[PDB]
Amino acid sequence: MFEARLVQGSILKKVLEALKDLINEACWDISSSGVNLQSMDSSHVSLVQLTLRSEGFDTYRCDRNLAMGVNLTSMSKILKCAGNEDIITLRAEDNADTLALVFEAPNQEKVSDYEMKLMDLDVEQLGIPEQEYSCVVKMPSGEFARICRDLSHIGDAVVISCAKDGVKFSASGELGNGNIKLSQTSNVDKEEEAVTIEMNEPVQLTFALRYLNFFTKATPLSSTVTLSMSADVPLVVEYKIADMGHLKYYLAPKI
Amino acid sequence: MFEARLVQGSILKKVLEALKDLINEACWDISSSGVNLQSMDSSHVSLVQLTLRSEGFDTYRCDRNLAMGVNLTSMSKILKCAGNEDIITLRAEDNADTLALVFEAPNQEKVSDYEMKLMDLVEQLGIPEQEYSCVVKMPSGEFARICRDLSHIGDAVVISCAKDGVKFSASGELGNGNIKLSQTSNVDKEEEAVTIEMNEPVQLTFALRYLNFFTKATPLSSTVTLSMSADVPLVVEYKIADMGHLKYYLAPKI
Amino acid sequence: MFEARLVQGSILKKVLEALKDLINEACWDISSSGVNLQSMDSSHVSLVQLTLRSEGFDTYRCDRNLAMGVNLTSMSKILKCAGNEDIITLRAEDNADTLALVFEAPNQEKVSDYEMKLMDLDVQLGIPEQEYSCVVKMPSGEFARICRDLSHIGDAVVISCAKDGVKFSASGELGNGNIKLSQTSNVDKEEEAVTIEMNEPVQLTFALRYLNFFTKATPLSSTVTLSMSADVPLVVEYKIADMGHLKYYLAPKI
Amino acid sequence: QCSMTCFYH
Amino acid sequence: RQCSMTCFYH
Repeated sequence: MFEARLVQGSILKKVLEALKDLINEACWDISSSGVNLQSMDSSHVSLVQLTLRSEGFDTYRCDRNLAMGVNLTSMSKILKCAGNEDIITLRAEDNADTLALVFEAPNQEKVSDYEMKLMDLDVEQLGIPEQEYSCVVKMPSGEFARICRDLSHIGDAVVISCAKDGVKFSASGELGNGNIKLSQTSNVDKEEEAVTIEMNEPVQLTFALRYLNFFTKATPLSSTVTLSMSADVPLVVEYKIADMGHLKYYLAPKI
Repeated sequence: MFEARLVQGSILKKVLEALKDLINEACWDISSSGVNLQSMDSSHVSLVQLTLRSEGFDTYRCDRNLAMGVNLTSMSKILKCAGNEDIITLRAEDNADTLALVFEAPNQEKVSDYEMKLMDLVEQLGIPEQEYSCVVKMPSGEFARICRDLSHIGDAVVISCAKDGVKFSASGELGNGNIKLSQTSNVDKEEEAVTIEMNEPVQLTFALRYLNFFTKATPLSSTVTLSMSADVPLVVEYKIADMGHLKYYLAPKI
Repeated sequence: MFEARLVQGSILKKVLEALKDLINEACWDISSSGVNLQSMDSSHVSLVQLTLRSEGFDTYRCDRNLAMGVNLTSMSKILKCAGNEDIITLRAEDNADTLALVFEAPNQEKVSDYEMKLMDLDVQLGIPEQEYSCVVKMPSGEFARICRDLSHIGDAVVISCAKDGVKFSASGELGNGNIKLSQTSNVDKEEEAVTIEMNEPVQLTFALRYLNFFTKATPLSSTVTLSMSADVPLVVEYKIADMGHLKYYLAPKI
Repeated sequence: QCSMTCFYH
Repeated sequence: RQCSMTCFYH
């Protein structure tokens, strides 16, 4: 049997809103460690890797390693019926074809019980080796989301170029070009809303902005986002899930 | 002649949004007691009954029972053309084909005068006062939330009431849902309790489209009273602030 | 070369939101005096005239007269990318095919630089200063309100100015509306209510679609000036109080 | 569905 | 333009 008690329900809500619009069908991996999800988009151009550790739940119990084939759209529907302060409880049986979601209001005398049908999945499991990247930019979530949205009005692709002074995002379309420049902020007092760069050698890669804007839906999860870049290797956009796991987006470059 | 002066104009505005999207034309019956509206939707599956008492207006004058047929969408437009602080005045003639809405601003810098065309429409069913099996008085907002949510699952809702509490159930091509509201004890404000009055447990099936049509009157009251009995339609009642009552009637499924 | 530094960035944004929905392509004439735009709408029924004075900018430098054919939608997009406190800088070369917009952050930690492609487009006939029958200076918000409201009744508005006040009238299948704005009452501590300068009573008919197109410039000024005379076009004037003016011209009588 | 009439009268 | 996430992982 699998039964997990998460009290910060908003988290899961947010998480699913970060996935429904990017990946349709998904394989949730439940194991003694926690939940791990890893899937590609329909075109095999990006990759989402979610990790939620059992150390983040109020009560986590796993018996057999379970592999749930879930439709993220249906799950997003079912989770929109949950409150941001609702305590969520997920459960499933070893030989089950359904996941049960129990939303408990803060002992409000209200209790929602949904039963989501599961499915059989013949997935493709990719191997992402741990790397050291040339450029690593830790910036505010809001500024990165801004830049992506903004440069989306100009063209569809963005040229991210990282160097020691700051990072610069460039776009070009039938109506012109855009160049946003973020400098390495030295906020002695404030930690968030800072742009810290860790460079090994300048990098300049071209990425699609549609998938970056898909990635930016996870902004409510973290106040900071970490971009990781190295020549000829995919881009890693990393959001931290409040000290219990991480959501990692990997995006293939252009040419 | 009919002439009413309303100071709380927003109120009437709200009412129209509770009616505009459900019923198109309606027959207002104005009498010395007040305004009464009673009409069904185009599918004859629900029924709206509005009662506004003469004692709720700033000024009320009615002589003979007047039956004015008005399109609620046009009235909602013309009433949205009113200011939040404007004093509203409705007027009509005995043998008239137009109702006059006069929005009067304080100090009298601006004064709007709209003349809405009337028409002939009208069918009015007879609801005898009944005793209902289950009567649940709960917050309006929670009911509207539940209705929309369970509308995301399926279109029909199984409401099951018993002495401890009520349970709303839906089933669709993506699963099943069961929300359960328990009778609250030690609730401080009586606007945010779930009170049940049971005579015999009830389990009825209702369409969710019309429930979400009904939930548009939520801004009117912070509480809603559901009244249900087996084989008899559901009564969703919103109380208008010390001025009247809005009654939605919904036929069950099968 | 042309290069202007504006500190009040909001102005330009507002202007673009006031023009994009009325005119598609536009010819900006930049000279040592300032910016001048004069164009008709997609239906060639009204006329927009924007004037921004070089003395209204924080820094203005122009060498050769530039005639930039720009898409107002793209410019509005690029301007929505600006910060409320960001310093805006426009730039162009004498023989250039691109307009540069540079948004500078307050403490020099973010810097956006967009390059908008220009285009060639034909055309600006001359509206000489005229004497108008009626000239009404009223609040911007109230006029935009009235136009919006009366748009729900009919498509055309009959503005009638006289010594008592100005009156806006509409009529459609659902009735008729008549808003009446009267001169200032209360005390003479209200110079700025509805001030009228009349020469001869006026009663003109104007299209409401284009009036609502014009009313998008309401954020630019707290007052709007209507200028009207029979058989001659109406002048809706918004003053950019510290920079110049935006003027919409609309012909009456169907 | 039942139509409110059926009742109600 | 535009590589699949393949080419790098297996």
